[PDB]
Amino acid sequence: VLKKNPLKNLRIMLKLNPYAKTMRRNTILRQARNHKLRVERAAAALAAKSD
Amino acid sequence: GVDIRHNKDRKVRRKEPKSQDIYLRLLVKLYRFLARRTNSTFNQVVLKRLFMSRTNRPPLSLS
Amino acid sequence: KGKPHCSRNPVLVRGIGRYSRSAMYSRKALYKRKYAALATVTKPVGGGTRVVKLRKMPRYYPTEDVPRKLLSHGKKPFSQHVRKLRASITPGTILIILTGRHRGKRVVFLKQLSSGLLLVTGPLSLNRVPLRRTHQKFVIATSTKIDISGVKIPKHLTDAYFKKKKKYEITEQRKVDQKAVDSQILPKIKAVPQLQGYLRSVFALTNGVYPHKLVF
Amino acid sequence: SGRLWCKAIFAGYKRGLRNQREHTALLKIEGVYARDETEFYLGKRCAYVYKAKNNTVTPGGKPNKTRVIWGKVTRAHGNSGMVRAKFRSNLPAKAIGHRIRVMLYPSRI
Amino acid sequence: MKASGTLREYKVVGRCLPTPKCRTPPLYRMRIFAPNHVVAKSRFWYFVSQLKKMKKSSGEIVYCGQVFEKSPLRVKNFGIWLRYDSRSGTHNMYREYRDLTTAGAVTQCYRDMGARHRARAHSIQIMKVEEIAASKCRRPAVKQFHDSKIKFPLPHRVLRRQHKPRFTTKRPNTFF
Amino acid sequence: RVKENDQKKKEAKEKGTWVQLKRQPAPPREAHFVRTNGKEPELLEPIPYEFMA
Amino acid sequence: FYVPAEPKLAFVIRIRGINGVSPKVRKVLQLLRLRQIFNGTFVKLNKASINMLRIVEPYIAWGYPNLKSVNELIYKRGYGKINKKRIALTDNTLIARSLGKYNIICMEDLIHEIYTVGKHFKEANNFLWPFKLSSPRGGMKKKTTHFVEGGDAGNREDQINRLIRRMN
RNA sequence: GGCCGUCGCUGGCAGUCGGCAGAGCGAGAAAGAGAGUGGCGCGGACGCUACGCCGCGACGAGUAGGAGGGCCGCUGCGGUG
RNA sequence: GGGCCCGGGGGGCCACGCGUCCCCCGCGAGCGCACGGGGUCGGCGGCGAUGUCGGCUACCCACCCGACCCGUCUUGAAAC
RNA sequence: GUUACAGCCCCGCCCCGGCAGCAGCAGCUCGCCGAAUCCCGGGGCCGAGGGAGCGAGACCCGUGCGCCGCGCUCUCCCCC
Ligand SMILES: [Mg+2]
Ligand SMILES: [Mg+2]
Ligand SMILES: [Mg+2]
Ligand SMILES: [Mg+2]
Ligand SMILES: [Mg+2]
Ligand SMILES: [Mg+2]
Ligand SMILES: [Mg+2]
Ligand SMILES: [Mg+2]
Ligand SMILES: [Mg+2]
Ligand SMILES: [Mg+2]
Ligand SMILES: [Mg+2]
Ligand SMILES: [Mg+2]
Ligand SMILES: [Mg+2]
Repeated sequence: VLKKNPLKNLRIMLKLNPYAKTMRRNTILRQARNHKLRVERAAAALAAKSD
Repeated sequence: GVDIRHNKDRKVRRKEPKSQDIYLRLLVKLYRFLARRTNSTFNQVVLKRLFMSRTNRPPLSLS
Repeated sequence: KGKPHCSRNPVLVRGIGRYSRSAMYSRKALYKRKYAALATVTKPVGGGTRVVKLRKMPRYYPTEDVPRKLLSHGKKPFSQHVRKLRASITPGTILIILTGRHRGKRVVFLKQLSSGLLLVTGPLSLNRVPLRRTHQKFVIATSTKIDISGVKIPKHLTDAYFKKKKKYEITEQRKVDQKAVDSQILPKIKAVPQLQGYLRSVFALTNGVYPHKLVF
Repeated sequence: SGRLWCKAIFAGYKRGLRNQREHTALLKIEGVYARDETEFYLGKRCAYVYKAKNNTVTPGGKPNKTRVIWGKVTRAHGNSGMVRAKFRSNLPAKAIGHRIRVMLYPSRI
Repeated sequence: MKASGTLREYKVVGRCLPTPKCRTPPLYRMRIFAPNHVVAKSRFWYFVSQLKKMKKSSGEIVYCGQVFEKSPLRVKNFGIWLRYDSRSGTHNMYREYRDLTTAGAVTQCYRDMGARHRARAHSIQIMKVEEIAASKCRRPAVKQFHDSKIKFPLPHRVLRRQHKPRFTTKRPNTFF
Repeated sequence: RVKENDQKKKEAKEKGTWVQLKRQPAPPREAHFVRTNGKEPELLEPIPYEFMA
Repeated sequence: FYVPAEPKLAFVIRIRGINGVSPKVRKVLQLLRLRQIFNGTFVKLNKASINMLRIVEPYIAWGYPNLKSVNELIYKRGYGKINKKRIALTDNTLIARSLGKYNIICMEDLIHEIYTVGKHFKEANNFLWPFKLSSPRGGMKKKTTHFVEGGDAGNREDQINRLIRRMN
């Protein structure tokens, strides 16, 4: 069998570890949410530079 | 490189009879099939002994 | 019998859905959707009625056949491939076609066609370049754009319209389409100062001009 | 109506000191003298144009005496805007220090 | 030690491991100037084996952390007390540098000891680094920068970037 | 160690608790707290050179 | 002060080649299953193991690996010694078919067993064939001296993770 | 990663079991796709010189020396074409 | 911090049936997509009857790198 | 000589004085990292293997996108 890399191939990883699906679903949601909170704190800081 | 001694990697055990007689090779053709397709270890011993030389299958007397 | 919904959870990453399968079990509402439980044709003959056979067995068998091959999976044909563009090629951009018989001609981009090719027409009045296909790879993109978003490019001209047939004689449909697109583009390139003379010019590398250095 | 290629010199083959590995070529494109500027040329198609005695066919034209060996700029070499190129036939050593054309057309712009 | 990159300064503490003879052994602390924490723990055991009857396997390292500069924007005067093996004999030195950080001054000290005395890093033992007031400096190369109204040109600016025009037409200027 | 393992194997058999009988190599020593109760660690300095010979 | 536990697990990489090796060094290198240059194994530490690594310090580079280092080694260079053959860990049925009698039935069980050194570390480790790692991209500092004296041999404790990522 | 050979698995295949038919024995978990008795259309590639064919792994320096295989080569004889 | 984050008064879950009793407080079906047991196109473009196409190997030549003359005896041979 | 028409350093009390921010897109003032890590893109070389079957059963002879693996819709009903 051609050894496909689980660190590259998402589904070879899911064949070997199905919990990597939720370890990777979390920390897309987490990182996008934290990037929203980063942009929102920056916008409040710019408003405080105005106010 | 790899440090394995390649000294004893070939196992010199006998694979087939050295005889060219056709009846012994027919019995070998039968027990090759029985040795790989039965779970028994009788047929492996008998297949092995049908390979061996004359001095390794010595005569068994009646008594 | 039912109408198809679209896929409920969005594409969060490629191959990863945004909702986990318990939230998906609740979203599908599977708690309330439980479930439990030719080769012959008779023909009349004027005899009786014969029973003829469809796909009768072959009359010639070649002396050797090849075996069937295995089953790969991601090997789509060309008409189902995904079709990319660059971010630099947008409808209205001006391109530099590099390789053909129209080498170096600064030329206006219209649309991405179905086969991936660029419908590309730097006007027949200026460049002497028709409604012609080009390739994304063999084209340099100049950051000089026209607001072509309000033109009516025809729906009938597509990848089968420009594919070759078999002396090439210019059909009248090529002339009518060339005019009907040329007259829609050309006031918008006259509305920019000196753009038509830029389109009439040809691209050339000269001494001390290095393409890694000059930006466009 | 002008030049649609960049000027490169076939400097030598890919080599150690006492070994040359002539499947890989070394190219010196004009004007790029750092690895920051060689990122443009990677994957662009390079060409060794030369003319010989006998006529050979030209795609889209009559038979001329010009021939080519086509190549491909593969990766950067060294630290100073040299680059590697790999051609379909390995280049002759007739061509050392002569002009090869590095085309723009496998473009990434 | 290979005094590589820039040195960092470490607070490495440690002790002999307890026996029933001495139940709670005392902790010994040092200031190690080292490239990283692995060679800092090794250099700790070097000096502790010199000063005490204490080896690595009969002892343990309790803390090893980098100590940062408490004022890395002040230009300061460091006096470093040395001990180095020559080709003939070993010698003591006091030596003055002028950097922002103590780790920077000790990196400068290793480069300068290798420069002037051709002594490599395994010969050198830093025994005492002390930041020193400008009135207490001994060396004139450090004391000449203690001028409130300091003023000097950059006299003969040999240009670098010589190969960006390899083949230029104007001769370069060096007066700026 | 034979005799002690016979005693440790007859005992804790009716009790049922599994008792280690093989020797084991000296492990890495486990995590522990070190109390600097009061005093700070004594600062050690390399001594300067003086040629006694 | 909190002194953490001394590390129980080491990844040992062989950095020097096969030519001109002392017989006791050669024996210890073939007991750690390090028969090529840039082969790697996981070693659990104790008094026997640490002195076996002390006797071969110029020829090995080792340290205390990360969890992410265990992940990348098992997933990218992970092969199993199945029927005395090097067969790639592409399915959990392979790991279960050999090591299921130790309740190690997936890749995660084997990673947990290696990293948090388990009761059945010997069999999960000996299931793993030695790792075939490439040359270090970027390079070595110096192969012939110790890590402390500016090289690459010996214990480079936490710093073996920078070279696992450089080599794997 | 490709190819060549060697070695090992003394690995696999006689199951081409066809309207006298039912097409499987890759699968983490000692062993049966068992037999019984009461409550229209006539079809289905290759194979297997079993001294053959096939599949997996690792391996490959060499003097003196040893052994094997040569559908390498020369000359005559018994047979055969 | 740990106990399925012990227990009582807006986000995420490899959690989904009904009934009886002790105790704690084995067959649902179908249909498309695919990072899924090693590449395909159900995509094309040119040039070709007296001057061109292919032919690695073999004939001659040129260039770059390499490269001392074989047998032998010898610890050691390109050996003056 | 001691804040004056510059400043620097330390101590005490002010909530570790307080407001950012946080190993910094003042894109370099100084680190180790990622179960505390994910996404996207570009260049290069390769494409070895070749009967893996699916569903329909003795109430049928169909068909080659078939395993593992991920999850999509329908076999409920509305709304935008
Ligand atoms: Mg040998
Ligand atoms: Mg032998
Ligand atoms: Mg050596
Ligand atoms: Mg590199
Ligand atoms: Mg040596
Ligand atoms: Mg080899
Ligand atoms: Mg050999
Ligand atoms: Mg030469
Ligand atoms: Mg002689
Ligand atoms: Mg003699
Ligand atoms: Mg002699
Ligand atoms: Mg000789
Ligand atoms: Mg001589």
